Amino acid sequence: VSIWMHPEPTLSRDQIVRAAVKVADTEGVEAASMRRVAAELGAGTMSLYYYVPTKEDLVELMVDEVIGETRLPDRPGPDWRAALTLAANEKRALWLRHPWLATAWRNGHPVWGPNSLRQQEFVLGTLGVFDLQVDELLSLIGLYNGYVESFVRNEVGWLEEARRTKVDMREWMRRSGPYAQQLVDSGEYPMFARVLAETVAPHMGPDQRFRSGLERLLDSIGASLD
Amino acid sequence: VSIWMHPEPAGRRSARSHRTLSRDQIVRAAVKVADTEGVEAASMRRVAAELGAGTMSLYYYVPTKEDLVELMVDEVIGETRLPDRPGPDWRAALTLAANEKRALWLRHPWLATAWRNGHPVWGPNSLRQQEFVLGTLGVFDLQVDELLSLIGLYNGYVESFVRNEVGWLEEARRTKVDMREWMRRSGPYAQQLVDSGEYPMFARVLAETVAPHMGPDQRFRSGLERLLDSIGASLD
DNA sequence: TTCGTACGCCGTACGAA
DNA sequence: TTCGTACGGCGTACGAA
Repeated sequence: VSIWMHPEPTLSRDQIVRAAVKVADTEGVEAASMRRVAAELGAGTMSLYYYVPTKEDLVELMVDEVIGETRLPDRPGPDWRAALTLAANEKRALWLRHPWLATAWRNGHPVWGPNSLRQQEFVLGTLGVFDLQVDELLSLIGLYNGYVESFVRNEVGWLEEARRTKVDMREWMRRSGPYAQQLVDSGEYPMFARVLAETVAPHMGPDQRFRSGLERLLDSIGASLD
Repeated sequence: VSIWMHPEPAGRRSARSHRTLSRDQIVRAAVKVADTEGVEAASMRRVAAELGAGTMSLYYYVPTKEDLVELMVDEVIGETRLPDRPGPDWRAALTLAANEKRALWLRHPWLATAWRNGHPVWGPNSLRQQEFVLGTLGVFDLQVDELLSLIGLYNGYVESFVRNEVGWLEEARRTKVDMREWMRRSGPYAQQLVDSGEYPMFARVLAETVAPHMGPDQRFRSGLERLLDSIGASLD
């Protein structure tokens, strides 16, 4: 079924994945097509298929590969708050570095490659110490993973949009001002209007915001532990 | 520009029969193909074929496919069955909103793929839906930026949970291999991973990952319940 | 193992009915 | 307003060296 059960038989899987990552970073996941990645290696297009069954598969391999960039200690430590914060910050760093992770990862089956499993051991590890049911642990970590991914999924959404359309967030908001006005005036959308200033140009910036929400989230996990 | 600033062309002035092809009609057909055979099928040719129209005839009403999908997104959000005012029971209000969104997403799995997550969708249906959600916590005396944070935490939980639920669904469509089946075929490899000894936590959590104790509905609710509890704490 | 050729998809530019 | 034709992409099946 999966690619971690389907091992490969210069040109190698490891070399194709690392090239696909390089194209994806440099020119966006849409550029990392079989021909372009093969061109990058000097290979024939279909030569890649000897090492990688399908493109869906190549992307899963791409996903695990980049996760391996994570700089994480072996043991999480006793400061679960600090541990989860670090894991969170490294993931955000990663995603910003590889914006295509939000698009590429189709979200069905979990990725059980080595790098993902290492990363997940660390996260699941932080709360393993405490006396909680398996299903409570998964819930609490789901809430954690949720906050981080969602926040970062938006951050990276704008980034990728900016690449494709050469129109960044300040610029998009600027050009929507007129229509926003119409919406505000319509009177049919009070809340939208109350919240527009902060939506267009936020008081505090992404780093500050990511931290606050994380801080709150961890606080609630703490409450759940008691 | 965006699409909510780019209306379909005015028809020529005439007392005689209208002529079928319109933006509203193209969107509704794209949604139907997307639901029936998955977003990948709802291509310009397939949607035109559905209407009996020529492929490029659609482009008179819709600038780009990226645009058609935004229109698709707002269209389906309009299916939300929601009261006008949210009510005083913010917990009840948010629960309902959450359940309806999940219901929606399960009904239109392509929402996870379609919605690219950059700029917000400022179509009518999205704005109505957002008014209701933002509304629930408007009553309380909180800074704009606190309100957005608290609602972001909410939207986070719901989307992430549902994004996985729907991930499996779509995968099952494409590969004809559902979740039970995938887990079943991964058993061997999970064994190897468990035995390796290099992944204790993975092993501790495998039974529940393969075949969960409680099911999606029960699980979605628990997490939501917890999430709301923390928002409650934040209000105090 | 390597890879050239080919098929059937896609979004959409162009220009005439 | 409609849309046929065409261009340059895509993933990948097939079959030959």
